[PDB]
Amino acid sequence: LYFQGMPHLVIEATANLRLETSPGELLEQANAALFASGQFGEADIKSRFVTLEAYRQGTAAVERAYLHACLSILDGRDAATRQALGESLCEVLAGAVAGGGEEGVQVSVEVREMERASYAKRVVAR
Amino acid sequence: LYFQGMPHLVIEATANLRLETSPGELLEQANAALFASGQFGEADIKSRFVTLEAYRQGTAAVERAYLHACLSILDGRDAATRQALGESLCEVLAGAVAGGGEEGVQVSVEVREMERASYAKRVVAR
Amino acid sequence: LYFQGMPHLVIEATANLRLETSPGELLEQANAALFASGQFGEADIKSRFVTLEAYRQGTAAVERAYLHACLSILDGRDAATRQALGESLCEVLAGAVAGGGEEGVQVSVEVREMERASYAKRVVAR
Ligand code: NA
Ligand code: NA
Repeated sequence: LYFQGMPHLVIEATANLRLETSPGELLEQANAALFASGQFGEADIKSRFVTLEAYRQGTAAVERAYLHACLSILDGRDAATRQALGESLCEVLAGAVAGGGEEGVQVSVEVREMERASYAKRVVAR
Repeated sequence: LYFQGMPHLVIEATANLRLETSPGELLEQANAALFASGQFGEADIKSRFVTLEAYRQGTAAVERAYLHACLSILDGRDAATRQALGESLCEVLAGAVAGGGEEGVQVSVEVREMERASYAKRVVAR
Repeated sequence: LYFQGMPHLVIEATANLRLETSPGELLEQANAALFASGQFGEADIKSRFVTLEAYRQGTAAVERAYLHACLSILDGRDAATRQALGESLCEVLAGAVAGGGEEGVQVSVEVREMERASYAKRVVAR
């Protein structure tokens, strides 16, 4: 069996962030966005949403919220590919933000590469 | 005291994943496998396991579970070294899976590199 | 409107680690140290603290605690800059350790780089 076994997507949200969707819906939407790229197998996109309970942004005594994602793909794609993927996620994430804290909400997406030569993967059958 | 201060190993398991071992036992087996490589000081191998409470694999309405590790080592080793480390961990992780969701469980391991020139470390004495 | 949208700082502490102050206060100290570098916008420094409940260090049956941070900045800075940033954080972290386990506490800091060409960012207005 040949399978990509990636991408891995980790979405971190401060506990005070308010979204327009449930976390499940956000994960669904992020995964649909990634699948729509045509670069990934449907069952290979593996995403998680992590609530941050202990966070600080800057030094000011200002209530703030933030939302960050890190998309990890296999090495080898070109710059334009990586940039497009990050932008497609950022659109999904930014669109899901209802609000949080007492000012605007920073949304960021990193796209990073995993060394495919050393990436190990298996499926453990049911 | 000269010490490596690494590697760092992070294991992530979806909340629906059943294992044959406790998380702590799985960490012990992973650390044993890493120490058996002969590449690391005994006290320098630092591992942690996290359960992902909010996750989604793909878009299909199929219950799925997955297990992932990210091993971080200092830069400067060759490709063969990195590949071998990842394979060793992948065998441990795959061995630990009992089952989850309604189909097979994808297991993956990334081996990544940390810039040793900027890596800061200290031992705060007892 | 123009904003850095980073750095991102993740601090991980074993559950048995005793700190001189709370996790919130440690995050404040870390953010203050990063801001004092003169390299970052005040609102762009985004930090979070995780307590690790399932952790193992080495293979020996000895109680041990550890503390690790990963600072992620945009690619492009020189070696001396990355090293200085890591050292500044390492000082803060090391100074926060009261104790933990039955021997010294390993403290470490990785400084890693995100690809700026693919890094996507937005502020969702209030
Ligand atoms: Na991981
Ligand atoms: Na985190």
